[PDB]
Amino acid sequence: NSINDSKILSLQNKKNALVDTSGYNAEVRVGDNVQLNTIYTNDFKLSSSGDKIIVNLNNNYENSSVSFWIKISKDLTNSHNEYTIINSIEQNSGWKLCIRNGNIEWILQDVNRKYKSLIFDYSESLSHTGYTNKWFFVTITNNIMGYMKLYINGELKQSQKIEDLDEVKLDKTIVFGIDENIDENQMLWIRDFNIFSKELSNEDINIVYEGQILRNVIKDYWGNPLKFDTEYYIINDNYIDRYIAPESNVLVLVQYPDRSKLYTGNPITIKSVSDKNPYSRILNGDNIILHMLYNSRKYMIIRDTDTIYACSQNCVYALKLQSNLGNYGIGIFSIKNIVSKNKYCSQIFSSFRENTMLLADIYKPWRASFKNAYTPVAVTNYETKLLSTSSFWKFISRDPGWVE
Repeated sequence: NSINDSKILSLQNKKNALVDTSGYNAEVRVGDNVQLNTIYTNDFKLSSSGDKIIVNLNNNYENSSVSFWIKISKDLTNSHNEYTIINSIEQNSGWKLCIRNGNIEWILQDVNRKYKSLIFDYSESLSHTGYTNKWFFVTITNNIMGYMKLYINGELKQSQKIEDLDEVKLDKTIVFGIDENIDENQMLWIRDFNIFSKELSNEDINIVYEGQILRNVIKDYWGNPLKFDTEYYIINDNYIDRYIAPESNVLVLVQYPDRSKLYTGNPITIKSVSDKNPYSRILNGDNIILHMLYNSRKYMIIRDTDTIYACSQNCVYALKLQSNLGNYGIGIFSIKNIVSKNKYCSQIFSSFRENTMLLADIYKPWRASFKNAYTPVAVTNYETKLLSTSSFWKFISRDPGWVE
């Protein structure tokens, strides 16, 4: 509403050139070697050295803010060096965003090279519980009272008044890129860069966050849109260092022979029931099928027709592989992102003979023995466990951002 009314710059991909649609006609020159629109429509990649995008605006303590998504690759966020990725200081005054040792910080320097800044530790020390190589929304607001805030995914992460600091004068130009000499491994993505001529409020910022994330598109581990025909290592949120493996005619979550990694286990490709374009986006409420690659052949993951016990009232079925591919209802699932400002994961559902949900825990998936196992199962009355993390599933895809 009155949010879009204040956009003075808005980098979006139209034909096949990144341009300004704010309506203020800013000059946007993109380096021929820059990959635009590969993950999300209005994203671009800061890859090679001296690879940049130049923005020349038009003439036009104050009210205004900036937003944009950013995704930094493990190696680049691993480095010790400070990388000024977004520069807007022509002489010695202005603003510029930069990243240095797993942190992202917003700097504001006056005409006498003095500054002020808000910083954020997007990497919980590279903990799988952090944002390394994961799309996270940023937002910087500045108002007249001198207060300037830094929000992440719509949450205030830092307040601060522009105190000890002389005069600052913005610059008609803005440069994206890492002029320093980098390597492949060192890469980051940015999408939906926007600038408002007004201090956005917490309540406004979340709205922008809610329409840019794309609720109906299922996301993979990195926050990228999930895709059909793409290989993914599926992990349940409670057992991050376990993988889905067949075992004895019954899928179970097995201990990772080496945690230090991430890409371990039996890769699972997702197929479309209503069959459509090969690597197209998987949407909320879409019928899918799950093929697993194990023993030089593909298998269709299905719901065990017999409960885990010797039913139509609170039953737990195991998961089996099915030699015969094809559109078999018993193998039809659904995935719906979970609303979580901190992690990208989904809930899988099945409605074959009854409405089941997938979650993982300790069971005795076998009738033969008193054998224990951490296995994935389908319940029938998930109204209860609809909020348990044992129902959250993450999809790890080989990502250029995370190399090992």
